[PDB]
Amino acid sequence: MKLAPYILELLTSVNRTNGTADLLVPLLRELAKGRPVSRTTLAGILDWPAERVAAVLEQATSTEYDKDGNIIGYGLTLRETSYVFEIDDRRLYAWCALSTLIFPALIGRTARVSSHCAATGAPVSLTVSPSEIQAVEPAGMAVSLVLPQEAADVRQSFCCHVHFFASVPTAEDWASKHQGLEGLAIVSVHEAFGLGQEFNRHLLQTMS
Ligand SMILES: [Br-]
Ligand SMILES: [Hg+2]
Repeated sequence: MKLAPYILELLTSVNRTNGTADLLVPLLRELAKGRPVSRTTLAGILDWPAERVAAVLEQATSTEYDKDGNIIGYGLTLRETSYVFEIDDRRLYAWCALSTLIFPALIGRTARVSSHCAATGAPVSLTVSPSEIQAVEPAGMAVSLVLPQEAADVRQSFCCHVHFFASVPTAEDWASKHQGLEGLAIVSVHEAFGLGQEFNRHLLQTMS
């Protein structure tokens, strides 16, 4: 299907203020270590004043902090979700199915992704590298997409509707009882991965 509207509105949704892209990649790479990330650590990696780091994050209202005020969630998260995202020996989580397909390229590492079909509960799993997916089980795994809304919190307007499914027929059946959800579409996990690659290329082309 035509994916330009999805790529466009997702880019808009994340690139609200400049610096977001520049801060995103290091933050994701730090979070992938499996520990909360401090604003000073980001400041040092970025060589920014910590005043700028918090400024960028304040715009990302979805951002999760822990009891110490450190960052534990931004696309990847240490707080449990339906999407398990493992790098090396660390178990992390992701906010949505598309996130699991996008972040391995941004962090430069291969992830073991697992979840459950949103319509049937069947376990699903696959290995996501920066360039390809492997061990897609079951092999006909699908993904739901919706059109991101620009001003809305991305996690509540997009992430919460973007799931894995056992198969495309299963997802479509599920989709038929989810009307009035703008842009709702079912794609193969392969097509969703390609969407993620297009998104990443556009996002990275906007860094310093
Ligand atoms: Br289009
Ligand atoms: Hg997402």
